[PDB]
Amino acid sequence: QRIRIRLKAFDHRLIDQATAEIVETAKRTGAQVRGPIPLPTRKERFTVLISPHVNKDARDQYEIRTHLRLVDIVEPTEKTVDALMRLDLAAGVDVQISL
Amino acid sequence: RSLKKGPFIDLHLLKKVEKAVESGDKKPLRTWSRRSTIFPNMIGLTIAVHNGRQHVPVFVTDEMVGHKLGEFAPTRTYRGHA
Amino acid sequence: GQKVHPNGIRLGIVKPWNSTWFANTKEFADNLDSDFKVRQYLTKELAKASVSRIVIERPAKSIRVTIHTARPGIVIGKKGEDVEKLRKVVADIAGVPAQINIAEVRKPELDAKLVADSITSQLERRVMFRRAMKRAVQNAMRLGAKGIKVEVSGRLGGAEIARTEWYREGRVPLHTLRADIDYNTSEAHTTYGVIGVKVWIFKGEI
Amino acid sequence: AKQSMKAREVKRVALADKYFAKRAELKAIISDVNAASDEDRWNAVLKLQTLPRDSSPSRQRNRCRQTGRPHGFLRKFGLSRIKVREAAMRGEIPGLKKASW
Amino acid sequence: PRRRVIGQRKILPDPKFGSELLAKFVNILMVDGKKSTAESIVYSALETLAQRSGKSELEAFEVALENVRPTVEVKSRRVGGSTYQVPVEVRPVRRNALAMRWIVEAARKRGDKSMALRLANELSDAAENKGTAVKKREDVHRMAEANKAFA
Amino acid sequence: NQYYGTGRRKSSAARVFIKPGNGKIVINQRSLEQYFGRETARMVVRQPLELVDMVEKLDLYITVKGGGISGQAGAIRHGITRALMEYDESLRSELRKAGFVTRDARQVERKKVGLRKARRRPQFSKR
RNA sequence: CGCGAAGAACCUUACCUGGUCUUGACAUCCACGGAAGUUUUCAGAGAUGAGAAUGUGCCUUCGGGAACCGUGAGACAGGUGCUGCAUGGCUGUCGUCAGCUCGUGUUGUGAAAUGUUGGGUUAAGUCCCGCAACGAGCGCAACCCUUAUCCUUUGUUGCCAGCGGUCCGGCCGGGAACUCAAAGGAGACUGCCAGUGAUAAACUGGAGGAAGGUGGGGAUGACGUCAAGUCAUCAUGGCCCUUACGACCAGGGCUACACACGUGCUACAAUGGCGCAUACAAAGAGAAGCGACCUCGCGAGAGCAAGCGGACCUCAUAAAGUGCGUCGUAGUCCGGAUUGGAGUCUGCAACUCGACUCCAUGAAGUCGGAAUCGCUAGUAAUCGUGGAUCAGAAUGCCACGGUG
Ligand SMILES: [K+]
Ligand SMILES: [K+]
Ligand SMILES: [K+]
Ligand SMILES: [K+]
Ligand SMILES: [K+]
Ligand SMILES: [K+]
Ligand SMILES: [K+]
Ligand SMILES: [K+]
Ligand SMILES: [K+]
Ligand SMILES: [Mg+2]
Ligand SMILES: [Mg+2]
Ligand SMILES: [Mg+2]
Ligand SMILES: [Mg+2]
Ligand SMILES: [Mg+2]
Ligand SMILES: [Mg+2]
Ligand SMILES: [Mg+2]
Ligand SMILES: [Mg+2]
Ligand SMILES: [Mg+2]
Ligand SMILES: [Mg+2]
Ligand SMILES: [Mg+2]
Ligand SMILES: [Mg+2]
Ligand SMILES: [Mg+2]
Ligand SMILES: [Mg+2]
Ligand SMILES: [Mg+2]
Ligand SMILES: [Mg+2]
Ligand SMILES: [Mg+2]
Ligand SMILES: [Mg+2]
Ligand SMILES: [Mg+2]
Repeated sequence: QRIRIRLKAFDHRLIDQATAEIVETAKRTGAQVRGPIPLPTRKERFTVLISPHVNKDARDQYEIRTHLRLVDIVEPTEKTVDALMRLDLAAGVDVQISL
Repeated sequence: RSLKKGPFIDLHLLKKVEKAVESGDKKPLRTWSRRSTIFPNMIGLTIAVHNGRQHVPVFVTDEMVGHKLGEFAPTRTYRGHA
Repeated sequence: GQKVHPNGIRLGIVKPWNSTWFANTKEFADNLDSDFKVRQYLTKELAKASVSRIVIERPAKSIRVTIHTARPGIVIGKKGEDVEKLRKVVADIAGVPAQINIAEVRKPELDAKLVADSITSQLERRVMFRRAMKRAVQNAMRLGAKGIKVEVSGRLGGAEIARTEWYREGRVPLHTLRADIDYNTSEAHTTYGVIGVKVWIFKGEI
Repeated sequence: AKQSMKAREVKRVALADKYFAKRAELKAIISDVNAASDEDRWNAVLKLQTLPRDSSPSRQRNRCRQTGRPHGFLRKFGLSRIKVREAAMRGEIPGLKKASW
Repeated sequence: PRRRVIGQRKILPDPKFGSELLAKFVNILMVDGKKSTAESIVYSALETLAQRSGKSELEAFEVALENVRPTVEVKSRRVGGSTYQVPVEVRPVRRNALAMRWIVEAARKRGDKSMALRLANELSDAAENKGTAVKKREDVHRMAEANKAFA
Repeated sequence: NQYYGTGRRKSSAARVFIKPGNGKIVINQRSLEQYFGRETARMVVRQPLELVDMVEKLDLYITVKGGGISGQAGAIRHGITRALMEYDESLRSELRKAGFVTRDARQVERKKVGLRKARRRPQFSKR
C-alpha cells in the first residue's frame, strides 16, 4: 500500500508552497514522505501573426510553462489519507491522488 | 479512386432511373448529381447533367459505364487567347 | 515605432495575472470563454461603479471573482442587497457556484484604468481635452506618483484631421523591467467618432 | 463576422450532436468486412445520404469564439490569432507570457 | 572589417601524419560538411603519389606544392577613370592557400575516373611542372610582370 | 581507487573513470576501435594521454550518451582531462596549455523568425 | 508577389446560374395558440411543403410564468455594402541607428541659439576633462529569459560506481555515488599585474579562470517619417440598401491558360547511383486522440487489440556516416517529368479538384547571357526529425539535433 500524488501548476513559486505544505502535513501524521521530486516541465510554445493584415515576417512567440512535482507516502495509516482531503491547497495548483 | 467496397450512386437518382426504365424512353432525365457513377441499367437513357448553369444532355451508351456522370459536362468554357 | 505593451512584458516579473486557475487542454478553451463573458457582463453593468480590475479565481470546483472598485458602496449596496444579485447572475453565466469579493483602491488618481475612463467621460461630455489632460496629470502627480504620461488621439475637438497630443510629466522608464508601471487604455465615443486615451503611471522600482 | 455565419455554425453543431455520434453505427458496423455484402451494406450506404447534408462533423469550420473569424484559429484557446494576443497581453490567460530562449 | 583585428581559429593537425598543412588541404577539398569523404580522397591519392614518385609520402606533396606557389599577384585599383593592375607581393600564409586552392580546382576539371586518381595525377605532373595548376601560376606571374611599371 | 570526471560537448555528456593499470579503453561496453569508426575521433580521445604520457598506465572506463560521433569524442576528451586532473593535480598547466581544460561552449544557434536558418535570409529582390 | 490564408472537394465562401423568404437565418417588445423533444411516409436537387405516431415537465400562494415551438403587426433586425484622405486599436519602415527634447539662466529687435560645441575615448549624447551654462527627461547600458562551470537539497517513471543475485536485459535485491531532472545559491567586476595615456577617461598585452572585456543568443524598437497598411478580425463618424446590396439551398467557381515576373524544390552525376550489413541525436505531440505485439497484403494499408492524459505507453528503426559488392563516364544502373492500368485511405461524396502505393513509360536536363543574392563560426553548406492548421490534404511556416 502506497499513495502517489502529483502537483501541476502554472508557476513554480505557487507549487513550492503547496508541496512544502502537503509534505509537512503528512509528516505531522507520523508517516514518512518520499520526495518531493521535480519532474521535467512541459513548455508549450505559440507563434502568432501580430498584424491584422499582411506582414507575415513580424510575429510574436509565447509559452505556457507547466511545473510538476511528485511525492510518495508509503505507510498511509488510517488517519493520513483522509486528512489530506482537507488541505488549503491554492487555486493555481491542482492535485492528483493515486493509490 | 473510391473503394471496391461499393460504388456510389445517390438515392434521388437511383429511384428516378429505376422508375424510368420500364416506362420507356422519354425527355431527358434532369439531374444535379454529377458525382454519381453510371450503372449498366442506365444504358440508352438520356440524362441532362448540370454544369453550373445549364443541363447539357448526354446519351448513355455501353462504354460510359463506371465513369462518374460529371465528366460528360465540362464546367469551364475556353476558346483560345488571340 | 510600435511599443511593446507594458503590462504583459512584465507579467511574471513584477506584475500578477488577472486569472490564476489551472486547466488541461480539454477545458482551457471554455474557462477562457466563461471568463470573457463574466468580465464582459460585470463591466457592462458596473459602468458607474468605477471598477478598475476584475481578477478571477477558479478553485477545485467553484469560481470566485474579486472586484477592485473605488466606490464600493454602489456595488455593495445596502447590507449587500445587489452583490447577491451579482453572485446569482454570475453563477449561471459560469454555470458554477460563485463567490464575489470586493477589494478596494484607496487613491483613484493612481490607477490607470480609473484615470483613463475619467478622461473619456469628460471627453464624451464635450470638455476641452486640454483641460481633462492637464488636470489628470497634476492630480496624479500631487498624490505621489513618480511619473505619469497621458495621451489622447483622434479628431480632437471635432477637427477634420486626427491628431495625437500627449502630456508627460515626471519619470516613466518604460524600458526598465523593474519599474512598476501601471498602464491602461480606454476609448471615448464622440459624435465625431472615437477618441483613444492611454495612461502610464510610474510608482517606483522593484 | 456577419451574424448569419455565426448562426450557421451553431446550427451545424446542434445538428451534428443529435444525429451522429449515435447514428455513426451505420457508417461503421455496416460498412464493415463481413457477409453483409448483400443489401445489408448497400442499404446503409444508401440511407446515409438521406440524412441532412449537415451533422457531418467534417463540416464545422471551427471559428473564433469572440469574433467568428474563420482563419488563424488556435485550438488550445479557441480564439483567433488576433484576440489571443490582445487577451494574452492584458493578462486574461493564466501562465502565458513572452517567451525568449 | 573596418576595425576588427581578427585572430585565428585553431586547426587540428592530421590524424595520420600530424601535418598542419594537410589539415588545410582536407578542409579545402571537403564539401557540404563531409570531412570523412575528403580524408578518404586525400589519403588514397597521397599514397598513390608516394609510390609513383618513389617514396617520401608528404614531402612528395611538398615538392609539387612548391612548384605552384605564387610570389606576386595583381590587385585591381581604379585610378580616376582608368584602372591599373598593381602587382603586390603575396603574404606567406596566403601563398599556401592559393597554391592548394588552384591544385584542387584543377584536380576537378579532369577526365579521370575517381577523385583520388584525378587528384594524384595533378599532384604528380605539378611536381614535374606540368598541369593546369602550374599554368595558373605561370599566367599570374606573366600578368604581374607586364605591370611591373606600376610596382 | 578510481578517479572520476565529467566532460561534455555539443549535446553529449561523458563520464570517465580512470584506474591505475595498463592501457585499456572501454566505451559503452565496447572497445575503442569497435565504437569509433571515425579515425580522427580516436586521435582526439587519445590526445590528452599522449601529451601527459600516461597512455599505457591507466584503465579507462567511459560511459557516453547524447549527440553524435564528433560530439561524443569531444566529450570523452574533456571527461578524460578532468579525471586525469583528479589523478595528479600537478600536471594542470600543460593540459591547460593545449586547450583541453576549456569546455567548448559552442551550441547550434536557434532558428529565428523570418530566416530560413540561423542567419541565412531568403533572397532579396528590388523589383 | 510560399503575403492576409496556421492548410478552397461539400462546408470554408464573401463570387456565378437557378430555385426560394420578407419583422426575417441572429435579438429585444406585444397578442394569440400549442410543454418541449420525438418517429416515420410522400413530393422535391435540396431548401422547403405536406402528412401519420408523439408527449402534457414545475409552483401554483390554482390567474400564469417557466423554457421551447408556431402565427400576426410594427418598433427594428441584417449588410465581408463605400470612405484607412473622417477615426480608434494593431502592424511595417528608416533602425536596435544614437540620437530627440525640456525647465531655469544667459545672448540676439527677431526667427532662434547655448546647453547638445571643443581635446580625447567608447558599441553608445559611453565616460573624463574644458567651457555661460546649471540640471533633468525619453533613448544607450543594467534590471528579464536561455546557454557555458561549480555547489546545496530531493531521488521516480530518471541513473548504476561500489556491492550480491542474473535468463546477460538495471533485469532483481540494493545504492544516492555519477549522468539527469528542477528549485535555491556562487561566478566576471577591466577585479589583479605590466606598459601607454593630459597625475584622467580609457586603451594594448599577461596571469588566473568554464568563461575576459557587451562571454554567445533572445526579448526589449526613443521624438518622429512615409495622409505607409488594415472600414474583410474587431470597434467606429458620415453615406447607402430594406420584396433586398438582407436570408436559405443545390451545382459550379476561386484549381481556367497564348504568355511575363517573384519565391522555392528536384536534377544534370563517380566527393556518385543501386543492394546488403551496421553505429551515434535533440526537441516535441497524444482522448471523437496516440496506437503497440501478433496475423494477412509486394505495398500503401487491413483484422484483433494491450498501454498511455504520459521522464512509465504510442507516434518512432534518425539520415548523412561506416564496411563489403557492383556500376565505369554513357543522356547511362544519372534524371523522374508525363501518360496508361490496377489499388488503399479519409470523407454524405475524391469528374471538375485529394494524398499515398504497385506495375509499366523514361520529357527537358551534360552546371546555366547581361546581371544579381545570402553568409564572419558551431556560421555558410549539407542530412534528417518534430510541431501548428487539420476528417484527409506541405517542396510553405515555426522549431530541433548530426557532420561541419
Ligand atoms: K491607424
Ligand atoms: K532654454
Ligand atoms: K464605418
Ligand atoms: K467547386
Ligand atoms: K525560379
Ligand atoms: K517550392
Ligand atoms: K477531389
Ligand atoms: K534511365
Ligand atoms: K493532418
Ligand atoms: Mg474543415
Ligand atoms: Mg542545422
Ligand atoms: Mg518582399
Ligand atoms: Mg517568406
Ligand atoms: Mg455552396
Ligand atoms: Mg465551395
Ligand atoms: Mg542633436
Ligand atoms: Mg552649437
Ligand atoms: Mg545618456
Ligand atoms: Mg559639455
Ligand atoms: Mg537596453
Ligand atoms: Mg546527492
Ligand atoms: Mg494612403
Ligand atoms: Mg473593401
Ligand atoms: Mg487562390
Ligand atoms: Mg510509429
Ligand atoms: Mg556527363
Ligand atoms: Mg536532399
Ligand atoms: Mg519538417
